[PDB]
Amino acid sequence: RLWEGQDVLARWTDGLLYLGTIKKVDSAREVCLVQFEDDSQFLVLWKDISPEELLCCVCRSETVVPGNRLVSCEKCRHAYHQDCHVPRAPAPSWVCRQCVFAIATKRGGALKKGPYARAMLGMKLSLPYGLKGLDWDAGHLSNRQQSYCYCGGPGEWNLKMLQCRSCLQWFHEACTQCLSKPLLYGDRFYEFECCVCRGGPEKVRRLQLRWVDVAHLVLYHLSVCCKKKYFDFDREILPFTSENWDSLLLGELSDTPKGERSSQLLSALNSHKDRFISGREIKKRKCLFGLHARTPPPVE
Amino acid sequence: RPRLWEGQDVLARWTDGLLYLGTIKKVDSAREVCLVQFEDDSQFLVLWKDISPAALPGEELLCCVCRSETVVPGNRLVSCEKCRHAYHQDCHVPRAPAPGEGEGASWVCRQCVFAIATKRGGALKKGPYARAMLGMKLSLPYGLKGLDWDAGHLSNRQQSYCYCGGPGEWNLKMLQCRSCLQWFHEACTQCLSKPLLYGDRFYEFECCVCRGGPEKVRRLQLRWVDVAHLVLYHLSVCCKKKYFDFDREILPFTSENWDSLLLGELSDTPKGERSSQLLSALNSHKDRFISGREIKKRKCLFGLHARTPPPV
Amino acid sequence: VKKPHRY
Amino acid sequence: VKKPHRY
DNA sequence: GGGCGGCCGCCCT
DNA sequence: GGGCGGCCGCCC
Ligand SMILES: [Zn+2]
Ligand SMILES: [Zn+2]
Ligand SMILES: [Zn+2]
Ligand SMILES: [Zn+2]
Ligand SMILES: [Zn+2]
Ligand SMILES: [Zn+2]
Ligand SMILES: [Zn+2]
Ligand SMILES: [Zn+2]
Repeated sequence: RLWEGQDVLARWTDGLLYLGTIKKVDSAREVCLVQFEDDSQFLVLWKDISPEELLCCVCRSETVVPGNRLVSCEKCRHAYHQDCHVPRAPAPSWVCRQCVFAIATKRGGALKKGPYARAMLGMKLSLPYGLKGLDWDAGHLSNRQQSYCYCGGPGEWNLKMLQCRSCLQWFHEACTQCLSKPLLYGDRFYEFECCVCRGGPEKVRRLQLRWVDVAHLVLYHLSVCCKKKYFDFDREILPFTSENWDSLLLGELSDTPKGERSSQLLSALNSHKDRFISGREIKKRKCLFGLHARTPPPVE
Repeated sequence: RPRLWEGQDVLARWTDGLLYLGTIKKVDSAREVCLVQFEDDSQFLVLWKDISPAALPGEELLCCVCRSETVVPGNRLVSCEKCRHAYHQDCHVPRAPAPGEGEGASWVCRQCVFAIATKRGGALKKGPYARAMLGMKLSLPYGLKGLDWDAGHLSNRQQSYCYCGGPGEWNLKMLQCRSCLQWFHEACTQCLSKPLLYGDRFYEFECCVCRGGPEKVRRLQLRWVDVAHLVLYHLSVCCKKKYFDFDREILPFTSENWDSLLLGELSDTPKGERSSQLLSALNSHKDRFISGREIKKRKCLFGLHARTPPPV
Repeated sequence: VKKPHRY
Repeated sequence: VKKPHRY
């Protein structure tokens, strides 16, 4: 089982594996308190906790049935039932699902080319959990099981995740292989389709943003990153927009004079007082703007 | 986005923890290893983690580490003043200072600091680069608690060792930290007074990460059995042969490197008692040593049963 | 500092 | 001719 | 360069 | 005559 002081790998909300130390276990709620390298402590579900062996770690048991030899991975040396693994193992060099992801996943998108890129793509054709049996909230944003993506790990929809238009499941940025630019926080202006529904490589299409969308997305992204509310337009908001203009994928708005960019953006910030709060409300300069509610920009 | 390609001039970290200029011939994406050809036209397999692209002429506009753009503000692209490579502040270990900001304008990266500070027999002890070395050594460019060691804790499958994160062999010029049980290259330490002997584990060492500052090292006391075994293994590695003549190879080595041996309590020993004590040790331990007499050779020839370092 | 684990 | 790279 | 091929030259008789 | 302690050196 699991114990205190035990060093474990924990799958974080970004789909990546981080090495941590167990500080406390709770079998009542099936949760684990894990401390990481930066001395931070977070509650981790046991499904995301990962501890020359002889047992199958998946089914907690040995079997008799022929055809499914207990195969061990080359990297993690865990013993897998040939049919408790997804999709299914060759009997005897074999790399299990979790290690294929561990090697292939990366911030800003996983590997596109290489043996492991093609390996994960084969893995991404199937899900290691019951998708149909998932419990969603009204907005279809969260799980009760906290199971998302191809990996089956935790995640927050507003923190660098894409939603498949077909199955409505959320997928980590680090687990996708279709993106050309890094995701901003709260960016839902995409038309995405996963590998499972497609039976092949993912397909993604960037939606056309309006100026009010650009202002809201940038302000929300800055708010999450800098952990504050009010941002100066000339010193913070516009420079960020200019420095990362190419990564924003703004379509037709790309060919707009920087002089008019400032005008269009400043105009949207002052007009939409349902979304934005100027510096007037807190007795600062009017060029300061912050979100009314710390929420991602809504899609039409 | 691609970081390593064929025909690329490149710096490669070797098992001594030193960097050698080379050229990639083949890129094995499956093994994450490249075939590097060095100045002596020697070709070896080098892990991707131990491979850095050579210094390009002029400025670099993309992070040499992640080779991608960041949308996270406050993560500037800083350039090393030496190799002119560009780093994201968060892509460096430890975190690289922004230009100006922390007061020295000119920032030098970890790779160049090690390149300047490291030296066979021990790194720089004094100077601005010794202190810069010390600063870098307080952080490891890898996850120590996640390495996959063997039973004896002699090698890990990631082949990550020392402060440098480079490859290495424990029995070849490496000290083991008493606290974290990690092995560290001789050329990367700054606490030694004498060059390490091959296989010499007769040390009590504690690295900078555990100490939170300068290293601490102590020379353990050797028995005469240890000295005979240590000299034999050192010669066996250095000369790459099994059997050694006592009077013309073994003994002339000890007396010519007596101070470098750091023998402590036995350092007083008169030259005559050296021979008698070494010879008796070599003869009295058939479990360690094998005489040439065993293979129809002269009795003054000695070698190790198994080419293994002295046990502690 | 946290580092994503690869083998 | 093989030797450590030095700046 | 170390594993054997080769065999001198004492001793006992 | 021939047993045997002893070790010199070729050879790939
Ligand atoms: Zn995922
Ligand atoms: Zn595995
Ligand atoms: Zn099973
Ligand atoms: Zn889908
Ligand atoms: Zn970077
Ligand atoms: Zn540098
Ligand atoms: Zn240590
Ligand atoms: Zn080193």
